[PDB]
Amino acid sequence: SFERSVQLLDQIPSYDTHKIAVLYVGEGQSNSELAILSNEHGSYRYTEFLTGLGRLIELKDCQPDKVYLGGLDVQFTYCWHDDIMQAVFHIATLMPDKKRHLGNDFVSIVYNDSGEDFKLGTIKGQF
Amino acid sequence: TKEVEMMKAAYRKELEKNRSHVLQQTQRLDTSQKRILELESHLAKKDHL
Amino acid sequence: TKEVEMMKAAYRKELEKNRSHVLQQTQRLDTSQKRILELESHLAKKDHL
Amino acid sequence: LLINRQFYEEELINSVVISQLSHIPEDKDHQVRKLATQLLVDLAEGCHTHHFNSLLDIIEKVMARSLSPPPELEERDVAAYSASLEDVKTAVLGLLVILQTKLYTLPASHATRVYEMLVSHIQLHYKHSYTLPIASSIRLQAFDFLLLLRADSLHRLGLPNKDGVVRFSPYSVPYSLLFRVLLQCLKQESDWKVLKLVLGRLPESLRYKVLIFTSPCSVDQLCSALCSMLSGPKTLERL
Repeated sequence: SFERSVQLLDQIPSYDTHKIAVLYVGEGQSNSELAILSNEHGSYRYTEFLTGLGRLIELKDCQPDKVYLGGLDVQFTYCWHDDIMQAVFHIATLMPDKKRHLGNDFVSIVYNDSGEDFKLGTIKGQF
Repeated sequence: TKEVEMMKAAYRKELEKNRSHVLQQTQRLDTSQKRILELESHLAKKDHL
Repeated sequence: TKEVEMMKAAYRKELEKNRSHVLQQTQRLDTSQKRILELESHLAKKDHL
Repeated sequence: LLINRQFYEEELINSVVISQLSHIPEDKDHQVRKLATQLLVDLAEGCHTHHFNSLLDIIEKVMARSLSPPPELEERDVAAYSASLEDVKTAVLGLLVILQTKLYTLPASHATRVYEMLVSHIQLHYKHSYTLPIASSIRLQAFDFLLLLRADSLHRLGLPNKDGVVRFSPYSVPYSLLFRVLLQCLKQESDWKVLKLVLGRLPESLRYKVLIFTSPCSVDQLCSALCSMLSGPKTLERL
């Protein structure tokens, strides 16, 4: 029991944890709630801003469970990283439980790309 | 692989949006100009009357 | 590296300029509409007059 | 006039032009007040190239006064002289209304000249540093409107609006004149409300970058003014 408790203590990371959902809505996709999620190949400017967003590590044998491996299935999934904290961007438009994967991230950055696109009531992501 | 050439695919997507959007706008712009020209005649007739 | 930044910078000198050109055509198309509107209004008011 | 919209304007315009081209320096006020309001609404309607001459009458009415020259009427006829100037007050207000409406019409020269004349009047207004509360209210309404001017399309498409998000009249309007008059306010104003208003309204307008980016701006100047506005008490003796 004590040995199991010591192990569970090892299972928890020493640095801080953060995961953030990044979404790209379109122009008419405002209040779509599917074309939002089902979107792909966002605007050029949105993709640019996205490139310079820290560093990423491909999910495969190369990357160990050391960093957050949530959803080993499929890609770039950029992940900010330093020693005190560590922030992974668990889902983007590039990612496609998955619906729950991005409906559970407590905070989301969203690329407007529209005209008065969004009000919080739009998103069905409870968390 | 630079995120699978993400900033190379959007470029292509932006070009595709500009092509079709430009064509459709020109197709409409002509119709509106032809309509305005048509209005510029019926109105003159009415003024004469 | 730094080719990608040039590619990003190279794309910048294309999508932005092309987008501005598309916006001009959009403004040109938008005008004609309102003129059609006002001319129809004039036709109506004058025929009634 | 108001009755006979039945294409009875041109002739009536030639009958009204003869009674207005020369009245302008009429002695008493009520006359010129009514005449102003007349010209104002008649040209809000009129679009038969009589916009220009009538508008010139309006211009003369704008020049018709500057301020109170004589100090012998202070506390004596400040009320009376301001009641006089109420004429040009109404004149410029109706001119503003004409700017609002008359803008959405094919010949842009009309609204162009309107906006330019408004800017010139208010600029020279500062240039002579009028003082009467009438002048204050004029500045107030003028700026209150003009600041609303915003762009949606990325070129020269200044659009104000009433009760609605925006309306459009793209059809040649510069912006540098506005920077000019604004810096003039920052350097010459002696009330509080004019400042408070224009200051509070400035930021959102500055968010529409394309406008400042369109006409010759050299925004930097104002910041120095701003610094001057803050650094040194040179300002605070202006209320």
